[PDB]
Amino acid sequence: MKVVTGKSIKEVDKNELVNILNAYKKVEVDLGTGDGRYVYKNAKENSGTLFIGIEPIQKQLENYSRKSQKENITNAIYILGSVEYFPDELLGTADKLTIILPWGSLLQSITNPNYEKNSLISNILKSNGICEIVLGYSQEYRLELENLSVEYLKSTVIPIFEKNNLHLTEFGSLGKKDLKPIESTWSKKLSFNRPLYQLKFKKM
Repeated sequence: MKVVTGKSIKEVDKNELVNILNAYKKVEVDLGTGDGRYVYKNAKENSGTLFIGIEPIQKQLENYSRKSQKENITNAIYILGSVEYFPDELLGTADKLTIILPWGSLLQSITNPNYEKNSLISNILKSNGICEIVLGYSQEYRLELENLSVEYLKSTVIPIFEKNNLHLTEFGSLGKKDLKPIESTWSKKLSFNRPLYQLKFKKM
């Protein structure tokens, strides 16, 4: 697989990756982070966990992979990948998988899901792994979560994800304390109720 460090990429094979994974008690794979900020911020806060960001365009991960290397944040690693070109080396490695949608074709449609494609989620995870999905960024925001009722939860939300081998364990709103790892608070953005949601699952 191809590891990003600034303007450069370098091949790391499975044998080398195994030596890296084995040094940590927890491994987390992070998809959809935009520029890898989430990987850097969480690595700095949890030195015992290895955080792995995967994005398809090398320039996406240039800034934070360089920051991580310069600041000796050795538990943050950044890898080229996508649904269509996913690194086999990372299958079965994650104690936690966090998906900040969108990430390409992953979970792209609620009405015609590519189940063969979405099976990546369970196959990244270890058997007792946890998946966290942050919803609200996709252009479709579709799931109507603003005024969640037990009927909609049981008849719509839970079945959509059980069809991808995910059993829902937690649902809730994101707060500004939780946005900070994902997004800069102060960077220039469009002005505009813009809610974001966090859903956690275990394997079925």
